[PDB]
Amino acid sequence: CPFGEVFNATRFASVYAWNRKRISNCVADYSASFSTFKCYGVSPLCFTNVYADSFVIRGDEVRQIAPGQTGNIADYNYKLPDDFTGCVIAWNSNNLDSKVGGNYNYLYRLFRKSNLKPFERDISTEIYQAGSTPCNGVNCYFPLQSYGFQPTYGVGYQPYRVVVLSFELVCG
Amino acid sequence: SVLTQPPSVSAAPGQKVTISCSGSNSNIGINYVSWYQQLPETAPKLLIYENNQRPSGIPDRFSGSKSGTSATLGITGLQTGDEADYYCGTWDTSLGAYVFGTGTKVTVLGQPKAAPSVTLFPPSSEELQANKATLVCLISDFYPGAVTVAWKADSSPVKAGVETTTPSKQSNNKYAASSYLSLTPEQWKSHRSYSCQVTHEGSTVEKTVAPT
Amino acid sequence: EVQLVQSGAEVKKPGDSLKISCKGSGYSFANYWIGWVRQKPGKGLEWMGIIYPGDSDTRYSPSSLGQVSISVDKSISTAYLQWSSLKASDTAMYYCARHPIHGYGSGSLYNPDYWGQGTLVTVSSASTKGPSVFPLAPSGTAALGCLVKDYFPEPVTVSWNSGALTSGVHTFPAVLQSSGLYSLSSVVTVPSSSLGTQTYICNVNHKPSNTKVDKKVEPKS
Ligand SMILES: *[C@@H]1O[C@H](CO)[C@@H](O)[C@H](O)[C@H]1NC(C)=O
Repeated sequence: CPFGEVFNATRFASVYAWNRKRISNCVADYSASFSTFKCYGVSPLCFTNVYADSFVIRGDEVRQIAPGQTGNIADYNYKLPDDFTGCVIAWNSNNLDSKVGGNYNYLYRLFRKSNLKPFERDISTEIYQAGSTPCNGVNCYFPLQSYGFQPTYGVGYQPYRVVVLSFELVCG
Repeated sequence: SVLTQPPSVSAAPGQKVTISCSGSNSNIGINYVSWYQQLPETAPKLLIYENNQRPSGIPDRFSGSKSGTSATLGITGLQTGDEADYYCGTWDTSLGAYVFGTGTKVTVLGQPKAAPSVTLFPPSSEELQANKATLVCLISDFYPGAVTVAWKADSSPVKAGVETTTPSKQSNNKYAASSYLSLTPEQWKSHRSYSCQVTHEGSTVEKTVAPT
Repeated sequence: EVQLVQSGAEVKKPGDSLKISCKGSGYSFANYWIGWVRQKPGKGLEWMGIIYPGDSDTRYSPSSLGQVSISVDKSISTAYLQWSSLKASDTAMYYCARHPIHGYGSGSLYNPDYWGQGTLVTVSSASTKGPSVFPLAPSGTAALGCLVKDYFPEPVTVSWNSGALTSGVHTFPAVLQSSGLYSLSSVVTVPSSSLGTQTYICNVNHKPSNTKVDKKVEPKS
């Protein structure tokens, strides 16, 4: 199975534009360079398909990639269902994802009129209407912001790379 | 943030040498160390990666290890072809930059170590009459080919006005270099002596010249 | 085989703009970080920064941010390093190096593997100037010489007594001063007894100024 194409991928998505790679016909394997390896519904089997979801967030937002969490990531960027069967894997990526002047390129959604439903993706760049006045693309705010990752920030504010495997109903 | 290496190591063909590389917890402590070989007048080449892995074509005479915040390169069965600059490197997590070590010159000893022969010329009367003053420190016949040069006025260090060449191989396989101190005629006459001090293999040869 | 072919040697004056090139073949150019390392004549390797060809994302060292600019043309598999105003202090060999990701998860780092042949960038504000030649007076062998001051460009050659004198002759490689001009010395070791009797003349040839100077070197009184 081409799990290598997902874990060892040179470029990762912004969490708001999280990347999904469909895995179909092949076999899985085993995985000390990961700070988080948490499975839900199974434990370290065969399945119809495997989905590999991958993106970058802050270290202290990794708690939010789990069933029934809240926060700007779980609510407005990447939502897991309460009944989720799959594994959540993260690791510190300060070496690849932080830059001297601040890395702008990794963005998150800060504002949204309601919560995402589980596994929903929203790539919208449309101005968020907070107040009564409709917004002429200028109480009118841009909904995406940058993490600006810097190599010197504390572990909590460093970029972590996350891979979510979903198993729907490939053999281990 | 610097990865410090010894400037130079030497041994006989067939002997072993080790090259240390000391850093901090942001670089060698956390991250994979690589070594690069640079033969005279060539591009660097990867010699070791992931602390101790050899690319295809790199002989097992070359070995790497890392312990704490220091890495080591070993070369067994030293051969003529091993004579090169070697640089460690790694990613510095805190800097968000790759860093190369200060570099080590390996000399494969084909003759006895030779201390520099040093000749120190005062400014010519011709140059003093042109309102200039150059002390010329001519350094020859040293092996291996690394020196450091320090200048003294009386017994005080002099940093300003010093230009020193890189060592260069002579036809006899020893090395030449030169060091030039630029003064005003006034500075030259106002001191009892100037000294050129050439350090080689921890030993120093000093020549002195005096306005009279 | 992976190949990194760099642009040809560059001769420029301070204040000139300069873009050097490195073309990657033998691999998918687009999928690999690539970057630049600087080596000043006789100095250590200095990492400058890297670029991801796919989307021109960049990583600079402290020293190199704002000074220099790295760019890509993914369609001709070519990486570029660019100055808008060169200083003399930019004189160096510049190597491009591919930076595969080594390691796995938290151990993942950008890591130089393959290097190009290098691109020599020579930045000087100096023009053709013949040397001023000063005698290095001697005083059972005596050392005497010639100081060859303030010339451009390289090279100078030195002989003694029009080639009649080759033993004891050591002509030293030139220093490059801050001015951009060169100086070098030639010394000959001769019997002290000869100093009364034999004339010693160093023949300094600087073909690029069409200048030959034959300087008599006398013992000092
Ligand atoms: C990532 O790369 C290395 C091979 O160079 C290997 O040790 C590791 O298992 C790879 N991981 C995956 C998940 O394919």
